[PDB]
Amino acid sequence: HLMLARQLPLKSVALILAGGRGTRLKDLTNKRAKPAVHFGGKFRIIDFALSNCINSGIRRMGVITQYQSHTLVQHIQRGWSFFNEEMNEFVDLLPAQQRMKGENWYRGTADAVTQNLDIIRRYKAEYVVILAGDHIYKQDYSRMLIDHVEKGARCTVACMPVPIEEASAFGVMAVDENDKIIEFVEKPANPPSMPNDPSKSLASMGIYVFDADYLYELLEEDDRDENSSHDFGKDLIPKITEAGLAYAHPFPLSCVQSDPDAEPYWRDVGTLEAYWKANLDLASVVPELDMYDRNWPIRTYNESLPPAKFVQDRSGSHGMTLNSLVSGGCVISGSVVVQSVLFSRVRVNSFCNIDSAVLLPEVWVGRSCRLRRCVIDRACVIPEGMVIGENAEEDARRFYRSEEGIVLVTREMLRKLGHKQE
Amino acid sequence: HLMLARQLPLKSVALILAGGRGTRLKDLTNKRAKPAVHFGGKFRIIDFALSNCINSGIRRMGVITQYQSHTLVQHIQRGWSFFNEEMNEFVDLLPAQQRMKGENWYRGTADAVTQNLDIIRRYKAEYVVILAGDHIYKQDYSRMLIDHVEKGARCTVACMPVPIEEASAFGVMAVDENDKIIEFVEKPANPPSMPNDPSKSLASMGIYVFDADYLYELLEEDDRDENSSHDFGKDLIPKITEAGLAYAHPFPLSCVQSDPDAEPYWRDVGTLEAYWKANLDLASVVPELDMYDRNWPIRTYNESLPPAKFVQDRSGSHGMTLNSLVSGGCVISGSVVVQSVLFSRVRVNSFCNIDSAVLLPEVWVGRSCRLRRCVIDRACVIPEGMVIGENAEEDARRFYRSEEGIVLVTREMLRKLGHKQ
Amino acid sequence: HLMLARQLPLKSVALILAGGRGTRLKDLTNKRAKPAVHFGGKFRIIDFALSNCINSGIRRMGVITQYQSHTLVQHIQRGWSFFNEEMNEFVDLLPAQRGTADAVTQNLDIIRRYKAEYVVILAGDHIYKQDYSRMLIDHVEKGARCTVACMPVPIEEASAFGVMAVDENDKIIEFVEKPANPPSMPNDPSKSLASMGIYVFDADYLYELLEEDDRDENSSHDFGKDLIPKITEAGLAYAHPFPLSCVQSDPDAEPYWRDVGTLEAYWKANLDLASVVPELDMYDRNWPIRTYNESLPPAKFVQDRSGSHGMTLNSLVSGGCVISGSVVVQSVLFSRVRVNSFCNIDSAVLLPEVWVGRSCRLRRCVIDRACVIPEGMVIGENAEEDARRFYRSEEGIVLVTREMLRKLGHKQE
Amino acid sequence: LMLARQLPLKSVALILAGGRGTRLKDLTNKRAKPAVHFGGKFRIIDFALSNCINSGIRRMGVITQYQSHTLVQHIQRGWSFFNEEMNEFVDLLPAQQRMKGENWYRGTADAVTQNLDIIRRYKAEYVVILAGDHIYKQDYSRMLIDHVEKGARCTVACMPVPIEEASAFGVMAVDENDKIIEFVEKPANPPSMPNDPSKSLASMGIYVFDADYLYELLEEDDRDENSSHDFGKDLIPKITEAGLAYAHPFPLSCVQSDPDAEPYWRDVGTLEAYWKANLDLASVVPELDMYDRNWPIRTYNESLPPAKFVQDRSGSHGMTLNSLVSGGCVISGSVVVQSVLFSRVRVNSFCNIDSAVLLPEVWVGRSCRLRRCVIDRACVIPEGMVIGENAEEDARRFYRSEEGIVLVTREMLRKLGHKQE
Ligand SMILES: Nc1ncnc2c1ncn2[C@@H]1O[C@H](COP(=O)(O)O)[C@@H](O)[C@H]1O
Ligand SMILES: Nc1ncnc2c1ncn2[C@@H]1O[C@H](COP(=O)(O)O)[C@@H](O)[C@H]1O
Ligand SMILES: Nc1ncnc2c1ncn2[C@@H]1O[C@H](COP(=O)(O)O)[C@@H](O)[C@H]1O
Ligand SMILES: Nc1ncnc2c1ncn2[C@@H]1O[C@H](COP(=O)(O)O)[C@@H](O)[C@H]1O
Ligand SMILES: OC[C@H]1O[C@@](CO)(O[C@H]2O[C@H](CO)[C@@H](O)[C@H](O)[C@H]2O)[C@@H](O)[C@@H]1O
Repeated sequence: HLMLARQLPLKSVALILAGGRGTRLKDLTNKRAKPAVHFGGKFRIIDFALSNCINSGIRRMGVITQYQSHTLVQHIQRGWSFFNEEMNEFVDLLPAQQRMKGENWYRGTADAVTQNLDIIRRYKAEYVVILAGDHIYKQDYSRMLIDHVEKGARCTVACMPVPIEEASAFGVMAVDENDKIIEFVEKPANPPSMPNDPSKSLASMGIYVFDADYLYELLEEDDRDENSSHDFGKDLIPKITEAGLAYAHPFPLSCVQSDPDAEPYWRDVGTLEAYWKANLDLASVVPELDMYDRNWPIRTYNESLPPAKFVQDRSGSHGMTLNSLVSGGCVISGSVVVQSVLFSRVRVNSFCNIDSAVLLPEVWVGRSCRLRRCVIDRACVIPEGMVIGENAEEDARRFYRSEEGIVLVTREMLRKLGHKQE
Repeated sequence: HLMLARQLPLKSVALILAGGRGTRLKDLTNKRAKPAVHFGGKFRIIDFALSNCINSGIRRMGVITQYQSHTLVQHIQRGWSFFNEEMNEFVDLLPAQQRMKGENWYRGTADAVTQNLDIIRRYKAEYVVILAGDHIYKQDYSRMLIDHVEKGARCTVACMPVPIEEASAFGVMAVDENDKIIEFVEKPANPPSMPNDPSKSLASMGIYVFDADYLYELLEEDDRDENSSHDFGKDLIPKITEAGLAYAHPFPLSCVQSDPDAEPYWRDVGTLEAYWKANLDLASVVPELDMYDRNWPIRTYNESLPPAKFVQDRSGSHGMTLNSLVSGGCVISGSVVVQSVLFSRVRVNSFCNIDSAVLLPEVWVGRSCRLRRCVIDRACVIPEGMVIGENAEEDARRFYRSEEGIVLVTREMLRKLGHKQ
Repeated sequence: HLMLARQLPLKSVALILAGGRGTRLKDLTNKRAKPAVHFGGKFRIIDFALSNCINSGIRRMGVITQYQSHTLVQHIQRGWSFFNEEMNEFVDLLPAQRGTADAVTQNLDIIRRYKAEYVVILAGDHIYKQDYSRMLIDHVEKGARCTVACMPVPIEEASAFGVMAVDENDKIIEFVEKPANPPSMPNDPSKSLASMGIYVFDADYLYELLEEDDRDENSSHDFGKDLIPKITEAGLAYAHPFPLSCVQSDPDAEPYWRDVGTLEAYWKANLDLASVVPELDMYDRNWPIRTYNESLPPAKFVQDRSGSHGMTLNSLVSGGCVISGSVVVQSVLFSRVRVNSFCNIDSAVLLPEVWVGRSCRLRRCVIDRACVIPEGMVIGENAEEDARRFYRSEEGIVLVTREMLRKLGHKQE
Repeated sequence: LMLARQLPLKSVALILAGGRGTRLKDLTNKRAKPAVHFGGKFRIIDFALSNCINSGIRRMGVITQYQSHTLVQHIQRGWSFFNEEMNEFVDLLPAQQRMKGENWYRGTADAVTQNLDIIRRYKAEYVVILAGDHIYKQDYSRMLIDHVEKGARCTVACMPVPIEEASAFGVMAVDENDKIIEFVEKPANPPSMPNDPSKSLASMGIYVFDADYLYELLEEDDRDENSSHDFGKDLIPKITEAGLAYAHPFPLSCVQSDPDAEPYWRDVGTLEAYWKANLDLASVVPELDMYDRNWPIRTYNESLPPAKFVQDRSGSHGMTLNSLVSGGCVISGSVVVQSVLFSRVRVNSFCNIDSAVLLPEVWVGRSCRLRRCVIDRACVIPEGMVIGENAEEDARRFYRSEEGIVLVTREMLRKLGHKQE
């Protein structure tokens, strides 16, 4: 009658690291934090980490923000503020400030947790689950908690093989036959390859399980360390590995997926192309990421919208759709929409051709537009007859064009070109 | 009198009569009350009266149910239970029992209010707004409250000209130069015409404003009256008219509409054909009912659904859509959808042709189906290759077929034909 | 396998039988169902079964209602309507119009669509804390088709319960419903092994069992009288000792469970919360009880008409109360209770909105909703006078309602 | 006709809930002033927000001019029940404290200017500017009517204050039409009111603006090299010079039960004033009526056990005189007089508490005596400690005001060697 599998999440608290400032998504995060980035027609990226907590039995969450992110706070307020504190459940907004240890010496990810240590101790959790709020994945944290307790570990790090050519952006580790971490290097310019596979490196997913009291001591010591950068990957994980108290958790043990024969899904959405790719996956016939799984639902802000409306064009002609998502509030006049994802309240006027495009909420596409392989940002007013995705040189002049050929259009770019955004 | 326009809704309580069976809707109301009938891809009919209350400043509502309406109670529970009683706001579920006065003498709508009189008196309301919960319309009751007080009336009846050929279903009235009601007949077989116009009759909309303490007295007397059918239209309104204390409120004074040049919108959704018509109106290019007006929004249960998904069919071909509404959770594989309204989580498989059809939530349409001029009820599993709307006699044998040719399909009908549900 | 303890509640649905009339509660249930009976200064009885479900991981609940259900439905609407169905959680209001099993059978179409693997049947008119997830594990490990939670009870009151006999494997061997001559437990004649009205069912097995019962013209359609004996004869029923799953702070204490059948038991259970060390711990954050969080002003104590202070001894005073001096002893005051000057209130339960006039003395009594006690009235000191004006139980507990006071000529407006 | 009801619907309220300060001493070391506990169960910002709701203004922007953890959490818990589709919300609008010089602070108007993009999209016709750190009841809809009837571009709520305290306020002079003729912000020598030298006509920091006019004014002010970007110091005098500013006497819209009483308004600037305003609610006849159902104050509805009174260790009863005891409290015997105990306050045996304000989660040890003091959140008072009886000893251990009111925090106790966990 052992109940440990059910008791561990109740004794745990999840801490979601929700963003230090960055700019790898370019203008896409100019006016919004990365965890607040739109995804899947109706979600924001942070919804996945939070929904993973709820579905894993962890109903106490702390979302740590490193600056005043308006749209992230509003999203938490409107879609993640339904809890009753008397039932041992909450979503706390924990403000961190970016602190410097020197003129150009930044304090790290661990410092954001250290600043809020007084509030976190009062949670009286036995286990602390540290999460990155800017990744898209489904994982059962209760299974990782079970693995963490079974191994007698003080710190357990979720791990996953990644292509070695992209491993320099990750913490890379080496483990023994017991999944105990033997070596750990943070963002190596020369990433060690996995034994028996030089094409891959064993990478850290930024997902940790901690003994609570051990984490408090470690942060107290780290805060007083004059040599530390106060970063989980750069400072804390190597130190725990050296003490022999750190273990690895292979992601397939806890990744939640409908098709058991498939590869484990995990997207860090680092580049504009990866973001564009991850959204369009949901529009394909067989998406890699299953969002119709009632057994692991993703919670978000339930926006009240009119049903998607399709009307004849100015010539009275019908519209055509091929492998596309049309969110609520959209109004499409004829046109051709193919391999695309349209967020809420998107207006597509007559005689349009939209192919492999991601249109964020409130986008207004004027008459006779052709958009290909692009991302149209919030509330853009595309002027009539505009063509995007057909002339590489012209696209790069007007907007942002990635090396792979993916175009990003914002209100500021269009206004710069003389197209009114009212 | 400075702040009266704002104070009146705060001193008012709305009673929504939601016991309607709507038998003329046939199997559509076999397992649900008429106020719980689906509409507009994402609403139920009762949402309009309740949203009208909220937008009018009347945040205290009593929904009277004349039996055990499970799905009506659940809808109120899901989408209309967000109120905080300490802020002088609530939506109360007030159960009434259907009572008989004789062998086949049914007590009326007023009896349902009388049964709950103890609870209603405790509201301490100064004005009571009586509403029908089975109609679709937008109205600002605060304008009617101002009109009611300025006229010094004890009872104010919202009225609107209707075609005389349909006026026998309504209470018909005649008014003087001051909007005071002079004559009133309830559901006349030969409806009196308006003096200005023999093509129209001045009809009652079943929407009343009452002086609260006057309403209580009237119901107490009516409960003891051995000659009364205990009905608002058949009994109470004629009595108030005879006393000279009843006044009329022209609907255009308070009807909310985007286009001021248009005709006032009001649908009683009495027949299957009218219900089918009112739904498809929203799919047209310029709908008569504007559901995109942010200035008078309609509140409902905000169901969490995946975005509407369109995928290629088995042959890898695209889909076509013409003047149609596709709600969230739907997944459409190719096919042709024209002049149709699809509610939530409707599944349309490959090679389908759907024309002038209303598909209620969770309908599963199999491969190679053709549906025309029909209403498909909740959770129907249409078997592969089924054709509807092309053979009039065949449709009438399998399902219900309206006089004008509109077909209604339910789970029970398909189960009788041997199609597993 | 290793995740079974967590996955069983997610595959379960709880059905709360909340049509209870509570005949032995007299006027206390004249205008309200027994699950809607006030308790603990701020709760309704049904809150415990529902809170037990939430704390057990069972977030899908069906509340079956029937008699005098207005105040019960409103309570569910106010305090138990915060769920988001997309996260596989709800509290359904299932109206029933023949015994307890018939109410479940009537709603069988809706319940099947829950697609539950296990069904937990609960009585919504009892006060207790239980972890149903532990009972679910025991149900699966025993391979049972039906598991019945059991507890030893004094044999002199065992005729009100279903009594059972079990073997060495907790398999139910004999079962009799409400026996006039209750069999005693082996090795203890002072006690009988009683059923708590709490069952765990294999879902598909329960549906079949209800289908057969509906077609049985000889059945009374009752869980205890009809279904449990049938399962016992087939050898498919098992017993679950309540201490396995009973939730309690003090591990040395006796398992807490109250059916509050009589006015005296209801009065007793309320005053227990006012004692120094209550048997029922309502300060345990590890098993909290959810209810309607009513917005109330903080309890206000003011000087009496003579400018004197007030005295309190082992009492609970809910929000919105305003007490003018007076003496309140061993009492429980619900929300918005007004106690005027020069009053003496001892061993009394005052339900919400009670107005106590000046110079009143109330002892060993329960005053019902919104009663307006006139000035100088004395209750609990003259037995015969109490019995003439109000209801007086055999043990001497007095029940006062607004209707009784109105009959005596005391205005209730 | 319907103007009285339409004006709040066309308005948006901006609550200024930021601005660092230290007039409350350690009381605001770890919380913003709008987040300061009050009345046993409220935070100060609840009044402005409740005034908006009760005035018909359901769209609110709370500007937080820095990172106030406990203020955001309170909004998240008690003011996040809105449905945006029904034209209602409480927005958290982040402002940062901006400098114009080495010690030249940009003012309250700058915080509104920073969020001008978000505010314009509200598409409001009128903007109501509110201070989120004051305690008062006011019907903003009455002030909106007065603003429109006077044809004003800006209307300033005003009231007479004692001239010896008027230097902390904006002081104004008005003509016979309540038009503002002279305005000076925080004068060292405040002008007296005509016909009463004991009083000055003061600004309450409550403004009604024509929305587009305010946006123009803020655009110009953001580009003004001479402006401190403050409503009182910069904007109001500028509008006054143009002759477009009007005054609104507070009694026109102040909400109060007793019509014969003086208008209630507290800025709670000092520890003594804060202590005073709390204890007023514990008196026999409080100046501020918190039992008025017609103007309820909304807050975080925290789930708490009923206030529990138990015998002390010697089995003796407890005594209470003119006190408020919030939910979750557990008092063991003891004597509680003229005090206000917030939620979850634990008072052990043999205690004497007089004229004291005990904030949430305070644990008072055995045999303690507290007088004329405010004990902050979660203080663990050690056994036998005495406060409020020795002025010199009190000033050494804690903070002691001029008037003799003592403030105790967890840090002060831990500094004295008394464990706080
Ligand atoms: N309809 C809109 N028009 C212009 N700006 C907007 C609109 N909606 C949001 N924004 C702003 O654009 C940025 C992106 O916000 P969001 O899409 O909510 O993450 C934020 O600064 C928003 O305030
Ligand atoms: N998916 C479904 N399958 C079968 N019956 C259903 C389904 N959804 C609802 N019902 C039943 O249909 C009746 C009315 O449904 P509705 O008003 O659409 O909720 C009720 O008896 C429901 O229990
Ligand atoms: N203040 C009140 N005055 C009179 N009757 C009431 C009051 N509050 C509730 N009731 C009624 O008393 C009965 C039982 O109330 P309750 O305590 O809510 O279960 C129901 O019929 C209620 O409608
Ligand atoms: N129980 C507690 N013990 C210690 N500090 C607390 C406690 N509750 C809140 N605080 C802190 O006290 C400060 C102000 O609290 P409050 O404004 O009451 O939420 C914040 O820094 C809180 O984190
Ligand atoms: O995950 C968010 C963010 O954290 C950083 C460090 O700032 O990297 C962390 O997470 C990585 C996986 O996402 C780990 O591999 C790494 O060890 C850890 O420091 C950023 O690189 C990343 O975007």
